[PDB]
Amino acid sequence: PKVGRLIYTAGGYFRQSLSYLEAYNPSDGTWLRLADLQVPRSGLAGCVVGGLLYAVGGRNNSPDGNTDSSALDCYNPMTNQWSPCAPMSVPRNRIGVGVIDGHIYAVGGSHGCIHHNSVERYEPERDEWHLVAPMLTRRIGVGVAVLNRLLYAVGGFDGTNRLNSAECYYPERNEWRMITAMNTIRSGAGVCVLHNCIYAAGGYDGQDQLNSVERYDVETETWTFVAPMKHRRSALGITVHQGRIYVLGGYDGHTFLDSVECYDPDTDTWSEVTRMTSGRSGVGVAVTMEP
Ligand SMILES: Cc1ccc([C@@H](NC(=O)[C@@H](F)c2ccc(Cl)cc2)[C@@H](C)C(=O)O)cc1OCC(C)(C)C#N
Repeated sequence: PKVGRLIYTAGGYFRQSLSYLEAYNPSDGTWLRLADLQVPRSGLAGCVVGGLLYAVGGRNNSPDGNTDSSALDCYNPMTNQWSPCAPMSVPRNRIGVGVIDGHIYAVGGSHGCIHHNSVERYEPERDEWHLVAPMLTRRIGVGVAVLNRLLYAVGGFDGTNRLNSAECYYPERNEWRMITAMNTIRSGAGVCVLHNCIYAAGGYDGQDQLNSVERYDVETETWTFVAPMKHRRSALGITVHQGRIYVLGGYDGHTFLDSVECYDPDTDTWSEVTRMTSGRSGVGVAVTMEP
């Protein structure tokens, strides 16, 4: 842990794709409004490498069109500016991303009616992307997280069925292997890592948005439900900060939520902690130092 670290929410969707970049400070309850993305995007992912925030993929649903994004953009909190980076090989909307040893893995997502099982890896110093082994399953709305330098792709939608399946990427073998399937089918879940487990919170089972939350213990290979969130949500933002899980916004079939809930694993409870400045879903979230 270190002092100064904010939860950054980029992009999102409410009626159309959004360009907002806003940062929450758990220490004081405040929100900062920062530089807008150069292009509005929903269905993107956020991550951090080297103190810099990256916005990856997504789609621009605007009045004039609906364009899937191959973009990678980098925000520097020291300048409050976005800078374009090299684009991915293919547009990826409803993407999932994970960082291993300073490299960004872009996983799955859609391009029109195409559902991608393809995965590619970004090298920041070289500003280059290269394809890695594809997943065993095509997954859009996929949740991705990294634990112990292994990358997990959880749930999603293959174009016909929402999935309870999950798989793991072993970088030294450039190989994907299926792990135990979740107890619940989830597309658009928030996926993150806390302690020695991969959590999957919320999402959509094709009928309902979910409030259940389950975690995969990488040693025992089981999925166990924990306490459910107060509010059902899908297409939520998620991150971990100071040993707690934060879920931001999402859609529950009636409202684009502004609710932010925080999970304490020691008490197995969720608390409501703040509200976003407006309700939105399909955002990209990550933590880095304050600007
Ligand atoms: C980021 C994201 C991930 C997963 C999904 C999945 N749908 C949901 O999760 C619905 F529960 C839902 C329905 C309506 C909304 Cl508005 C949100 C979610 C989608 C793959 C599926 O299984 O069909 C949508 C997503 O983004 C939709 C968008 C851009 C409109 C937003 N946000």
